[PDB]
Amino acid sequence: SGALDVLQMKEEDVLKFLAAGTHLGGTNLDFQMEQYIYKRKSDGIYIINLKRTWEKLLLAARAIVAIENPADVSVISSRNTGQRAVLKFAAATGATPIAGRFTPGTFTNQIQAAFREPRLLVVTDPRADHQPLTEASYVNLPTIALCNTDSPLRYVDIAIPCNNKGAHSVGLMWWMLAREVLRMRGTISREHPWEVMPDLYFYRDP
Amino acid sequence: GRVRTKTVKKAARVIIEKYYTRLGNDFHTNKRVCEEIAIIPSKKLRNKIAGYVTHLMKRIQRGPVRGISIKLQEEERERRDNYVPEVSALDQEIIEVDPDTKEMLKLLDFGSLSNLQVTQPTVGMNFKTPRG
Amino acid sequence: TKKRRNNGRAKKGRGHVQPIRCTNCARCVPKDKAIKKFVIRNIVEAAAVRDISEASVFDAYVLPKLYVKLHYCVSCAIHSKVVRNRSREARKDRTPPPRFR
Amino acid sequence: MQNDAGEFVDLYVPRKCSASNRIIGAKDHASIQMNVAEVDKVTGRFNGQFKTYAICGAIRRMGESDDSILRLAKADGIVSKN
Amino acid sequence: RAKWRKKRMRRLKRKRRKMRQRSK
Amino acid sequence: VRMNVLADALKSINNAEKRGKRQVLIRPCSKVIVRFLTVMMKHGYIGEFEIIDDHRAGKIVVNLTGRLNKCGVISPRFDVQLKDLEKWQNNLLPSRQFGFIVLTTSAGIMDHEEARRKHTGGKILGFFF
Amino acid sequence: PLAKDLLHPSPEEEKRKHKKKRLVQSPNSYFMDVKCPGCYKITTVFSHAQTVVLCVGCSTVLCQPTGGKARLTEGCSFRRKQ
RNA sequence: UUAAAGUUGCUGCAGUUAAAAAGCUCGUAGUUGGAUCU
RNA sequence: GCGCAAGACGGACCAGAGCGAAAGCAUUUGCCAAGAAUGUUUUCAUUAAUCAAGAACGAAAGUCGGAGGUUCGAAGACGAUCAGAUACCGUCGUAGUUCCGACCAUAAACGAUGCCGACCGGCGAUGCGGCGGCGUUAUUCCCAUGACCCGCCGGGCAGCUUCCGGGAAACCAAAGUCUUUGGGUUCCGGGGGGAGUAUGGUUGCAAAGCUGAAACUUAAAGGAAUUGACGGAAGGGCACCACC
Ligand SMILES: [Zn+2]
Repeated sequence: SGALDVLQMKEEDVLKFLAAGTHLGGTNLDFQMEQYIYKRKSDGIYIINLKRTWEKLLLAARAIVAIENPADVSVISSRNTGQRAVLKFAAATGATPIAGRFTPGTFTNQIQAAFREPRLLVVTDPRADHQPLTEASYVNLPTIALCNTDSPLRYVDIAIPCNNKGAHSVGLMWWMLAREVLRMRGTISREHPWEVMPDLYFYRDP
Repeated sequence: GRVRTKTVKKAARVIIEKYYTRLGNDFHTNKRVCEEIAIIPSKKLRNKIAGYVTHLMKRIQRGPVRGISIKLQEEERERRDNYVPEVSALDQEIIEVDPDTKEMLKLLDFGSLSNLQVTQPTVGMNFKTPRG
Repeated sequence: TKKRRNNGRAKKGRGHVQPIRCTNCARCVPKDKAIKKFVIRNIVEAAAVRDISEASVFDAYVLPKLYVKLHYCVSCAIHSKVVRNRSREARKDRTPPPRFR
Repeated sequence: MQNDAGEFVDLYVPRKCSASNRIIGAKDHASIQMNVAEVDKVTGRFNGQFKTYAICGAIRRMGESDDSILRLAKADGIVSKN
Repeated sequence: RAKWRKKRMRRLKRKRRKMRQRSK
Repeated sequence: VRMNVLADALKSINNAEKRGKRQVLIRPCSKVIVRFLTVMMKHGYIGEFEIIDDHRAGKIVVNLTGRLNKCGVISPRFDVQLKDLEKWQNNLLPSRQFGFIVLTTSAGIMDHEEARRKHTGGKILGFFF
Repeated sequence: PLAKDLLHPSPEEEKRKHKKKRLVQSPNSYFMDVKCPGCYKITTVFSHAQTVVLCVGCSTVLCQPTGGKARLTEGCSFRRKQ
């Protein structure tokens, strides 16, 4: 948001962030994630600044929108909590999903079966999706990641400060990114709320 | 020991992922659908594939397996995935908020929120594990 | 070539550490280098408890224990299988063995 | 890069990092070039234009490519003040 | 072992002190 | 102890620019340091800087533009005659198209080309390229 | 980091540093103005006084030296000067 | 005998494991020495 | 079992904890002088860093005289084992081990890594001093004061992690900031042996310490890491041509 009044975050969105526990971090703090937090509260939990979260989410949406081919963006989630939200993000915007185990050599080995050459990479967890994110340093790939307070920022170019551990938070954070991507492209109106609710992105314990 | 081999297991997985509609739970029918389609040598190799097929179809009823992919199962799992309750989990009448989060929302010009309820924080600053 | 960063000891920031005698050899070992074990055992084993309580004149008597601190040299801890050898990387694991499970 | 006659005698002109002003070599496979889209002031849709930033592998191995891009986007007005 | 050879070379010198003197 | 404060000034600037930093703090300040920094700046290597007063030997904050490969001091301050400058610049500078040797002469602190223009020798302070 | 403003540190940054290591040196001590509960004279006392300070004529002890700031006796109040 | 020898190293070598930092500290000569004045 | 005495020794608490220039330092209490770190809007005002000469201390063993001699124990005397044992095992046991006063000046005296100063990534702990902050506890209260809890600052012993950079590598936040080569200064090395030997000088009661060659001989000796082979090194598996 370039200080624009149409791109500012609204109360219906802050209420969604509060209900999902996105503003709440862990007990540890990475030294390169320090500028994204507000304060540490007693019981030793760091609070993430939702204004900063919104700015980083909009920057990531801009970076995604700049890619001409929708399928050139690849979205990856290793943990099951993000596996329903990356197959649902890819079905709305057209990106390429990888849910489950990432095969080493996907981006570097040019004779394998599932060989691909993305132009942009979006991952759910820098610590869990470390192999796809370091393999991207061999083939000139930009990286967008959902980062907690203890997340390292190596090979991470756009880090979104959020609670990337809770299922509701992960689903909401993936649902907001798709919403902003569609509303930036111009396929969804910016006045009417999205008829798709965040529940479609959430993870359910069987 | 009676352990199958990669040849029979691969052939059976391919048969199941390609012909899910005709295969079933009965061994003696799956034994006759394999001979109609797959060009297999003698009966002993034909049966060991059609037996593991029957064994491996029961597991599908229990749920999906990490070795095959049926598009009908894809459709069923998409019907499962397209599930949303009438009342979402994120619309709540009251949201409990710490006194420290309330000040952050104040800095975010969100001091007029009416669903909030500031709660009492924990007093004892004991959030570490004992060492040793 | 050097094997251990701590030289097989615990000595840091001091010059001399008083020696002790190995329980098995009576060999002089520096106290920070010796292999130490605290043993809290029962005086009577499980093969004798049933024959001890039936002869005890006190109801609900609790049988005593035995507390011994044992010091080994590097040679006896290896011969008696108190300490094993392990791979180059495993050598850097200094967590006590999972006996408390 | 040019002789006394003014002719350009350089085979090609390499890129430079937007963060550290370092030359990005031909075998720097950990360097990225990223486009960030630009929107309309009123409707807020993709204008059709973008701004480009180049980051070098040494800087993004160091962990400082997240703050570098944020600083460069703040400088260009894309990111709000604080 | 060099310790023993050092010991051996010292006994030789101690004996050569006696067998090689100023009075000789 | 701290001898040759200019050596510490030039080693701090070199070490920070290896890390890709945008500002460096130099303590203590000195007028030799300031003149050397001005000589570096007028050639486009560092940029604007600023002196902080402490009622003591002050300090300096220097902005870095990523254009510096090396800046170093020579100890001791050898005397250089105008006929021995070519050997020094062969030994110290990476090419005949760029790089500078900084000397102190009776006409001021300058680089090896202004000294040639003014026809004067001096004592070698250091170099930068 | 990597673009930390060394010229303008925030007041919370500088108050946390060692006194000698700040951008400009500053003491952590002060002169505090103490009032005896019985006497009426008002006495200036150093925060880190090493001597037992007492009233000239009212014959009352004002403070006792410790390893840090001097400890005021009970019933004595104070307020920092300017 | 010179270069090769950056294997005598001022330019310009080495001293944890290959050759090698005195057991440790004091201390005279020697060597070196913080801002600051148009 | 109850007493008496003699000399030696300070267990368990005791730690990758503390102190000291290093050797080194552990029962209570008292006296004597000393010391670091922290605190400081005190004082002097360059008074400093490293050091030929020259000096102080320096484990253990060893040498001279006095005292005492529990235990252990070179030498020695035996009993075993063994093909042989002048050894390893066992029984005794001299000097010594202890104290007082003089010599001796050596150790894998090691972090195998001189000292002083600047810059260069994170994280959690720990010892000391100081500063701040909810709340527990010294029983119900006044404040300080102690024991916990959460942080910050300085000086210490260390630990984990890292594509900081180095290196032959092992590895090292120093062993980094080195062909992009200069902060100050002391000592010391130049293929392997002969050889730390001979000789001269010097110190010492002695044993020995310090300084210290050459003739001659030799094409390698050596350091890291890698595949095997082997181990009277540790863990697993299989076989009626293995056992049960
Ligand atoms: Zn033993």
